[PDB]
Amino acid sequence: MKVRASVKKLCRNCKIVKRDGVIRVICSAEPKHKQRQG
Amino acid sequence: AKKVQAYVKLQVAAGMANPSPPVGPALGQQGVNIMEFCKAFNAKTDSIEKGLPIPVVITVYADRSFTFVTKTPPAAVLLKKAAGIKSGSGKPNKDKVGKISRAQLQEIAQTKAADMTGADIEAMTRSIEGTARSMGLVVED
Amino acid sequence: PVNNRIQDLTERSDVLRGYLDYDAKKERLEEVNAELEQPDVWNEPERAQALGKERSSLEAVVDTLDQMKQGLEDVSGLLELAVEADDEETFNEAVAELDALEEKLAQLEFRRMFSGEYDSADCYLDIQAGSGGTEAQDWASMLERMYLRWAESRGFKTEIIEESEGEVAGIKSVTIKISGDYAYGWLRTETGVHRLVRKSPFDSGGRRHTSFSSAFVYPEVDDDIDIEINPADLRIDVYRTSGAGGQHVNRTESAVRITHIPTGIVTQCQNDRSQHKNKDQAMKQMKAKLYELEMQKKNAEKQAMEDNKSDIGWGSQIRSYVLDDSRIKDLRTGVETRNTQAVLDGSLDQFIEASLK
Amino acid sequence: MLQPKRTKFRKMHKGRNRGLAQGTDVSFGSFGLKAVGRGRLTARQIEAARRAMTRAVKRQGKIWIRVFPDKPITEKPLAVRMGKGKGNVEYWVALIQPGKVLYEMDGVPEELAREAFKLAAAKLPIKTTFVTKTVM
RNA sequence: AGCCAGGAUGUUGGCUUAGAAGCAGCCAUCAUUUAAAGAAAGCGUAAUAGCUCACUGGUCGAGUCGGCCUGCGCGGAAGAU
Ligand SMILES: [Zn+2]
Repeated sequence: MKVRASVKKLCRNCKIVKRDGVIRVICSAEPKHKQRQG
Repeated sequence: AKKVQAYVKLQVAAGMANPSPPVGPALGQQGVNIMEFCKAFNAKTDSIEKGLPIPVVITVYADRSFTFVTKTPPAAVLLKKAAGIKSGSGKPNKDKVGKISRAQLQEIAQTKAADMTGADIEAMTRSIEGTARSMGLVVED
Repeated sequence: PVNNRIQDLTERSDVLRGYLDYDAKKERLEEVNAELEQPDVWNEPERAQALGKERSSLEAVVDTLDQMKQGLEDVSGLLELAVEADDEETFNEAVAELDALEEKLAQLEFRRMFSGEYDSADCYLDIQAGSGGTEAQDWASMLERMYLRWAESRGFKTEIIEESEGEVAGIKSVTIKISGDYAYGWLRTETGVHRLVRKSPFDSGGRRHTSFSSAFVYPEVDDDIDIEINPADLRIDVYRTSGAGGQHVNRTESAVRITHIPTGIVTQCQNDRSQHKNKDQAMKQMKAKLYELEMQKKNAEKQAMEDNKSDIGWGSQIRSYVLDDSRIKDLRTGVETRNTQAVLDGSLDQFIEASLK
Repeated sequence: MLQPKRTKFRKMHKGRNRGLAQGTDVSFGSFGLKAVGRGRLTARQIEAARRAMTRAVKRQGKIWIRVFPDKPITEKPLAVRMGKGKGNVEYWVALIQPGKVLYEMDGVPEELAREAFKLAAAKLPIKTTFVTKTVM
């Protein structure tokens, strides 16, 4: 989980999700590629 | 019919006995050893054409013995004795290095009757032409 | 005339061959191919990487010198048929593939002058005169002249930069720049102290003299003045100035210390009143100190390199210029030249290849 | 670094960004970058943008630069009492009214151009939009 | 939008590079069988082999796709009694 202000889909498996306010990226193929706006 | 077990498509010149410097460890890796490519590979060479890179099927078996039926020599190597030139791509259409005639191409085509799955000879000819063009030899009409 | 040149070329190749170890590198190649032909060789990547490329590099030598022996003969045979039958084309085809062989030889010759980080770069040489007082000076000038002649013969721009002439006659110290294609390659192997034996003209009693003069050859390096130190490498810290000033200096963070993070070198300043002047002045000072650190490390590396060369000792005495008996014996050459007058007129071709070997 | 050759004067007024653009339409190339937000581009910024766009292209096609830093910004040294004349010229700016097409490009795909201009925008201070060549 | 298979051959296109057959790199980037298959898009092999995608025949059964257009909303958004 990375700390960002820009949460971009870096690959096809990356998935943008808004979990009750906080904008997040989760990638199925890559454990690195998951991100968080904070 | 049996499903694909293991195969490694790696072959060099047919005239050379026992491929070992260029291919190396690849053919003798899974089942069939290194030494079974000088008695079996040269047996089918003598009948058709010598000193030319022709691919052969290497379906590996648990019983050590492998089935092989070689195809008719590639378009890349047949278009060298009739083509006139040796060098190909890198700078192919940038500057003309060789010359190819349609009749010659057609002639080249007719040999690969069993190699290619095709109903007509014209189609084969045009495929050959295409291959030549890809290589870097501009078709003369 | 052409066929005798072929034989000369063959001879040249053969002499090259022994040093490059045709009988040992072919054996070395046998053992690599014994392991790497087996599919289970990538258990160890670390060793296999170092050997994989090595074998590839050694195949381009042994097999090519076998394609040379195989080549020369074929071309000769090609030549023979044509001349006998008065055919012309084959004559031309016999010369053109002999032509390839010279290039190959050059490449192998180039491979001797390729070994090393600095080869094609600009070249400098310092001919320092010995302890002779006058004889040494005389020798040095001679050496300089020889070098000049060599430069002329090869085809290079020869630029005398510093020239301190002898107290009576000759040269005390001379630095010459020699620019061009692989200029340092020919001259790197010339580096050393030159033993001159001579019946001197300056001695009133006409004594015989063993004289010495260094010819230290070194290449021109890239300038590399200072690396631009990025803010991620600097550690900037501010504090109070020590001393007098009532309420003002007691309540300023004007003083600054900059520390280079990986090094540990620390530069402080508490001179000016402003923080911002100090920061840039102590950075200017920090930069200065970094240069010293980098200058000092380069100097110590140089020192250590030269103390290796020092421990060679008497090996620095390279080429004995026995002028009192005409013959010249270089330590690595093992051959004598009876024409001193050609040697002095810049014909060291007999000495470069042997010393490089 | 893009800086004027011969100067009539060394220093200048702060001026006003007030007004609308004159370099509006795509003139030379096929794909241009129009300025949405008004502002000022420093010379360094411009160079950075250029670098970004060159990298994006990987040496391909032809790129135009319509903008040029005409006004110099005079900045006083660090920690100086307010008086004692104007400061010294530190960097050069071009005042950007809304609508200014900054950089034009041709010989590349549209998507590629867009990508390039994204990078350029990242370097630049002001908000921008991608525009294409217009007939009439 | 899911899933089932193919997803190639002439082929190893060629020229290459310490190792490249779609993948250290350079270019041609045509044709065959065709319902489709790029001289292969993203993973992956020591190069191959292999995992997939573009695309293709069926199944499922009504809207779906990405542009700008703004109105507002989030994040971005942390301090000291
Ligand atoms: Zn991912």
